[PDB]
Amino acid sequence: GAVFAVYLLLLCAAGVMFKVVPGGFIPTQDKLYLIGGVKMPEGSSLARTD
Amino acid sequence: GLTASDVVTAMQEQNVQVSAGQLGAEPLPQESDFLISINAQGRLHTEEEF
Repeated sequence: GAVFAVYLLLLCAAGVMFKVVPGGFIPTQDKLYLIGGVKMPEGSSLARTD
Repeated sequence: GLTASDVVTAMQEQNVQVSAGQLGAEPLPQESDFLISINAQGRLHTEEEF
C-alpha cells in the first residue's frame, strides 16, 4: 500500500515535469556562421549601404 | 470624324501601365546618397476616368 502511495505521487510528479520542462524543437547549435546585416534609413542608396 | 479604330487606340494609349524609373540610380561618377523611385499613374479605374 505504501509503495502504491509513492507511485501515485511520482505519477503526479511526472505530470508536473511535462509542465515545467520547456518545450523545444531542434536545439540551437553552432552552424559555423553568423548572419549579419543592416537596415539603412529609408531612401538610402546602395552606395551608403555598401 | 472618328473611326472605331481611333477610339480603340486612344483607349489603349490612355489606360496603360507606366514604368517611371528612379533618380540617383547608377552609374554616377560620385556615389549617390539616395535612390528615389518615381510614380506616374497610367491606368484608369473608374467609369468617370474612362
